[PDB]
Amino acid sequence: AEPEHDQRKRMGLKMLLISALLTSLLYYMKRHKWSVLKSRKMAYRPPK
Amino acid sequence: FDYLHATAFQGTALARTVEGTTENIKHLTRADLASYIDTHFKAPRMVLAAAGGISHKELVDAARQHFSGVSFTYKEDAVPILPRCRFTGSEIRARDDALPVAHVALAVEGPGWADPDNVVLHVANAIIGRYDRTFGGGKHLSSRLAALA
Ligand SMILES: CCCCCCCCO[C@@H]1O[C@H](CO)[C@@H](O)[C@H](O)[C@H]1O
Repeated sequence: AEPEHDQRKRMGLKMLLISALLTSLLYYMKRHKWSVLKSRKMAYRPPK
Repeated sequence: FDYLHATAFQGTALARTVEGTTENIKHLTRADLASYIDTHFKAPRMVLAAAGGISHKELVDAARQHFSGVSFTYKEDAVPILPRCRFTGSEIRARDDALPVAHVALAVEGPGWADPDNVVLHVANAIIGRYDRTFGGGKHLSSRLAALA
């Protein structure tokens, strides 16, 4: 009912590893850029 | 430019305005001004310079006579070295949409007097140069940026 079976799972393996590795890398890169806005500090200094 | 330093060298000595704070000027005491002159206005750190129709020798004489500093210890004769200033890639945005025009300044850390590269850097700065509303040159100025401008 499904000859692929074996290959389908070998792929699923490769998928998890790359998926693991990649989600990580990109999570950093996303935080990296955003830091500029995350750390950002603002103050309201109306004139007197 | 103050704001530029203020953030470019943030956290250090260079990040301060020359005029100083408001609280300082409101409270600075006779003592401090005195102590400032005392600690900083010292012979080894001064330089009497002059140019025009004058005799180097006569000048040096007048000096020996009125610039009569007395140095006993090594302290007095030493020229202090200042604690380094850290450059920080950052920004400071002071917004007020009510002002007529906007001012923007962008910079990278420079080498400092000593380095020979300063020459090249000035040559570089000449290629880009500067411009402003009243230059007659106009669309023909050699500075690419001035043209586009
Ligand atoms: C974002 C996740 C991407 C996962 C990419 C995995 C690529 C699948 O890799 C596949 O593996 C099979 C068996 O090893 C081979 O027979 C296929 O030719 C190969 O393309």
